[PDB]
Amino acid sequence: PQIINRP
Amino acid sequence: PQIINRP
Amino acid sequence: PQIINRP
Amino acid sequence: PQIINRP
Amino acid sequence: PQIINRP
Amino acid sequence: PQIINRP
Amino acid sequence: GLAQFIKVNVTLENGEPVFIYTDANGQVCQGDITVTQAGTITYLLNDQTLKGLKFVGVGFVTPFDGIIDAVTISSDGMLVQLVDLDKTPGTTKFQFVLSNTANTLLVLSAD
Amino acid sequence: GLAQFIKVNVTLENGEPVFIYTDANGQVCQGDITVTQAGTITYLLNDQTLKGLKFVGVGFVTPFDGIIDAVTISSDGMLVQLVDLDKTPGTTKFQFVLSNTANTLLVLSAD
Amino acid sequence: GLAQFIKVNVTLENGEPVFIYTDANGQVCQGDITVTQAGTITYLLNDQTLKGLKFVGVGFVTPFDGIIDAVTISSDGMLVQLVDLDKTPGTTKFQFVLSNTANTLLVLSAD
Amino acid sequence: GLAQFIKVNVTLENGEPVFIYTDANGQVCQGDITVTQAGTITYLLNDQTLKGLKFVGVGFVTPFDGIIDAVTISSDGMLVQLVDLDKTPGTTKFQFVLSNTANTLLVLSAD
Amino acid sequence: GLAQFIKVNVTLENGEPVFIYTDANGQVCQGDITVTQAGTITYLLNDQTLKGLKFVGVGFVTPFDGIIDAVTISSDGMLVQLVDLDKTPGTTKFQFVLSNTANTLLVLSAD
Amino acid sequence: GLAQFIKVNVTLENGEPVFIYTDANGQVCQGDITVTQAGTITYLLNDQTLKGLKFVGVGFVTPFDGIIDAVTISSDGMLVQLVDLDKTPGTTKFQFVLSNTANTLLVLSAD
Repeated sequence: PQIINRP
Repeated sequence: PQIINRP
Repeated sequence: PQIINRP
Repeated sequence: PQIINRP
Repeated sequence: PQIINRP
Repeated sequence: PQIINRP
Repeated sequence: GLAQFIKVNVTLENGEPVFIYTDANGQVCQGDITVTQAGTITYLLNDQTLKGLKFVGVGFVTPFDGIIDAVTISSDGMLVQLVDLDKTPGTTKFQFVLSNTANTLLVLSAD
Repeated sequence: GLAQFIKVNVTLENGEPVFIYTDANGQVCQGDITVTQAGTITYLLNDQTLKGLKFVGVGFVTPFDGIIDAVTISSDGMLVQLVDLDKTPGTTKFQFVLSNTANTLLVLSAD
Repeated sequence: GLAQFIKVNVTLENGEPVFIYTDANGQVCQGDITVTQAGTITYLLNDQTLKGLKFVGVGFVTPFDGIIDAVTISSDGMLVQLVDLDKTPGTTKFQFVLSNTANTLLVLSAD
Repeated sequence: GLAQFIKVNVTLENGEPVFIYTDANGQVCQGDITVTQAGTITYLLNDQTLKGLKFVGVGFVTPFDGIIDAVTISSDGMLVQLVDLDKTPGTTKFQFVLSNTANTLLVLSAD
Repeated sequence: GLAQFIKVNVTLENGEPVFIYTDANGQVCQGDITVTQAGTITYLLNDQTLKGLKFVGVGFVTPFDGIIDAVTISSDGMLVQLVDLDKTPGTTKFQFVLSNTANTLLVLSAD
Repeated sequence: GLAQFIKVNVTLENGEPVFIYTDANGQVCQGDITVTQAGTITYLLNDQTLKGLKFVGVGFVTPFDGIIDAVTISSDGMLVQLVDLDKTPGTTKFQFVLSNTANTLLVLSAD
């Protein structure tokens, strides 16, 4: 799967 | 240390 | 990489 | 338990 | 090495 | 067992 | 910080692993997570393959991209957890890495 | 779910370990956590002992009490994480368990 | 040098471990040992819990006190042995550390 | 049986691993092997990343396809070897799995 | 390069291990190999002892003689492989090293 | 019970290991022990080879003979201990098994 960081 | 569960 | 078996 | 060294 | 048991 | 290298 | 939880269900179809992610509502999803503050992602293995799968880690083709800070694993290989401090923005892709009891090859989830 | 974060600072005083917990604000605390919904607790080792400390697990005198569901550990022994699904109410006490490079004895935090 | 032998019997009472030490005469004791010359202490696990206990080491809150020089462990986790060269006088307290097959928490004997 | 040998050179470009395979003549190749009788394939790690890479295994999205019978690994993580008895015809794809000393994420070669 | 294959059959006689090597034709042999170019030797364990034998490595009284370059082992302890680049001429003797599930002693094949 | 102590000094001569046993008086001996009641034998590694030797176990060609009951090992590979309950009379021979940091071959002491 993928992780998306939107800090 | 201690953990306290308050569910 | 890939392995190809041709027995 | 405990260990007691009396050398 | 060797162990010799003489019980 | 033994290995014998004859290069 | 948020703690997100995904179940990694593994079945066999045509003799090979199929990974189906479910969320905390029982819904099938992609197992993707968006992280909007420092937090964790916990993956729980539900192995229905009969092949003795255990997590051994989480693998990355771009392991130094900074998106995931750390991986922890339980002693029984049923859980992996990701630490994501959410400092570096961007996206990363990973594959679960598992041992199996049928052979000595490691098992990967899809690229 | 909430993800809580504590730093486990270990110093030596009179030749022996002292564990000082800090929270995400840099404040000294007891490293205790109250869990009010399913979530995680992440402990990060900051070893200032020069004794090569690494986490090897988290130990419990009452390990079957159900308060903590699981423990995960990173490969480098710098992180342990607790999974607490917060189903069973009550309190548990635990001690960190660490290896060290000076000798072959395991190191425990205070009872 | 003297080699002392203690059996570590573990039962469950109210769902939790109870450690009962027996000596070479079958007598219940505290599992304490006085060392008056360089020697060893051997602890043999008798797990009656059905929880798959194995020794993983011996833990100390004061691991650098010099009372115990080294810990050895058997590959099956049924034995731990302490080396005590009896150079440093004094007293130390330790807790056995064990894995279990029911969960991923480590088990400690009483402080 | 034939024993084939490939060197797995790993460099960093833009901070991330690049895998370059060389054959026994020093030629860059794809690290693919055709197996026409029972034999072995030996992969030797040449890590030029400064990230402390070690092989931990060889991973497969279709680990039960029968193309590779077994994987062996050296204690220092510098070698992996594949056993291919070449009974089952077909093709499989694999990714090397490596630990690194910079972080606790596993490193995968390209899908 | 040549890949040679030997089966390591282990039986018990008078309560103790007996190692019987068979070649790819099913013939009993000594498990000796002559290496005339760079190649591999693969040993497959067939444990008929009921003592839970697993390879843990291959041991040498002259481990720095250069005759064998490396040893790899499978995760299940059923295979060991030797890498022999056949640069250094000469002869070496080795003993298989195995764990067993009956006790905590390692098992060696004959000197 | 008696606890006996032997130091296992390892040097290199002509590029290969030489094992020299010393007793608690500093005398060179054979590292043989006679056991006349239940007790332990503790072997301490003094590696002077620069080859990074660590004990990994103690190996036996007749591992089920009952002369030695168990082997324990320290986490740093500097100590092995034998438990000998001295019930079964007779003699056994063993070889130390060690890893090294120069190559992936295990090191054995003399047959």
